[PDB]
This record gives sequence, C-alpha cells and structure tokens, in this order.
Amino acid sequence: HMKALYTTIAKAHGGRNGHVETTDGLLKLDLAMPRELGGEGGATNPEQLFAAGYAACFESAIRHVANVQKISLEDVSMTSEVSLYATPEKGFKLGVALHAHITGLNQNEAEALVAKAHEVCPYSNAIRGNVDVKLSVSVK
Amino acid sequence: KALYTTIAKAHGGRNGHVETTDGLLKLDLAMPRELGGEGGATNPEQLFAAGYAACFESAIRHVANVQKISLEDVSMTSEVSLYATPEKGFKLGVALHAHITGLNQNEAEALVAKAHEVCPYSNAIRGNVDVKLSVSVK
Ligand SMILES: [Cl-]
Ligand SMILES: [Cl-]
Repeated sequence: HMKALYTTIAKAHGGRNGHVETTDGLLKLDLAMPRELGGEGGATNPEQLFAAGYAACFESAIRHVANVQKISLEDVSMTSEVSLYATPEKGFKLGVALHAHITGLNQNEAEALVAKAHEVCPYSNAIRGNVDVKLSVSVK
Repeated sequence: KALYTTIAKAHGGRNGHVETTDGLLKLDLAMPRELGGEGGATNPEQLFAAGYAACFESAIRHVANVQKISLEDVSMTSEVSLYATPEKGFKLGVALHAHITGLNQNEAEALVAKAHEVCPYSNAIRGNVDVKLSVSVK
C-alpha cells in the first residue's frame, strides 16, 4: 500500500552478448559473457552491475549513518567483490565480500559504523538470509 | 569454487563514481531528482534494474537450451522501485516482464517460472523483495 519514491525501468535484449538500457537513457550498456566462463569479455555483465550498485549503495549507507550519528567521517571508499557459484539445484547464486576504507575514525569506531550501515543499505536488506556477505573495514 | 569473481570500487558519495578493477564498467553516479538530487547520471537502483533484466533474460535462454525448447526471441523488462520503511530505511520492490516469441502462453509461463528459480539475482533477493513476474508472448 506504500507509494514508490522512485522507479526506474530497464530493458535487455540480445542475450549474454546483448544490450541493456534504462528507459530514461541514463544507463546504456553492452554486455558480454566473461572470459572465465568461455565468453569473449570486452563488456560488462550482471555480476559487475551488482558489485557496482552494491559498493555505491553501501558507501551511501555509511555516509548516511555517520551524518545521523554526528560521526566525524572524513572520507570513505567502498570495495565489493561478487562471485558467481553453481548450486546443487542446477541454478546459480552470488556471494559477496565488502571492504570499507574509512578515514577519520579509529578501527573500532569504524567497525561499529559499518555494522550499522549494513542494516540500512537496501541491497543488504534485499539479500539478508540468502547471500553470505563478509564485511571488513580498514582505517587510514 | 567460484565460477567468476569481479571487484568494484565506489567513491565520492551518491554523486560519486564506481568502477570495476578490470575497467569494463566505469560510471559516474548521481542522486535522482525524485530523491532530492540532480540526476544526470545513473544510480544503484538503475544498476540493479539493468543487471536483473539481463540476468533473467539469460536464465530464460539457459533453461530453454537445457530443456530443448526452441525460442525465436526473448526480451526482458525490469522495473525497480524504492519504498520508504519505518524501520530499515528504504526497500526495493521489483516487477519483471518477459516478452517471448515462439511459445504459447502456458509454455512461456512454465519456462519463466523455471528461469526465476535459476537466476542468481532472483535467488539473492528471494523472500525479502516482492517480485511480480508477468509474461507476454508474440
Ligand atoms: Cl528509467
Ligand atoms: Cl573486475
């Protein structure tokens, strides 16, 4: 019964070596199956798109929690590593490792901030209980 | 062991930048105007929408290849929305619309239901994200 704050539409065609675009034209992407799976590579793929979206979403959640908590964040960057695995049921699944690099906090402060961000990020909430996510954080 | 692994690094906030380490994906970001930003660049909801549409289309073709089902064509639309929650902040919801050429409606529904089981995006969000699935045939 809740109203969408934002909606975006994407259309894909042409298979794993095809093409995908958002209706508003802001994202227009060629696709290719990676060399590691016997493809030609040379373009992006859904695992990269998920890794990129997750890194950016989680960085935003760190910044949001720090702003709400009045935490003295100087900078943050976010690394996501996304792996594809085969399932016993002949499907596929993702696994994820996240690594935050946070400036301005001591190591313990940063670990608590990242933990809170993990509860707020919409990607993290979308995959809870389904995807194993490993978190690490470094300060500098 | 992993079939495939990739790494992305994001920096600069909602109006920042994200890249994969192999350089195949390099993107400026922006907060959409609907959320108070300026738009003019993509965002994590569009990335998810695009990856889900491509991933689900690949799952349809994969199941069809395994089941020896001749497909004349497939295209995939995904629609991704953000909703405000009282508790956990914002939440994703998804509508998927497959367009399949060469199968009648019952055959296409069966194929799309199986694809939904195989697609890694679907299995990632299963039960946390409402996913409405529809199929049209031509
Ligand atoms: Cl759009
Ligand atoms: Cl990479």
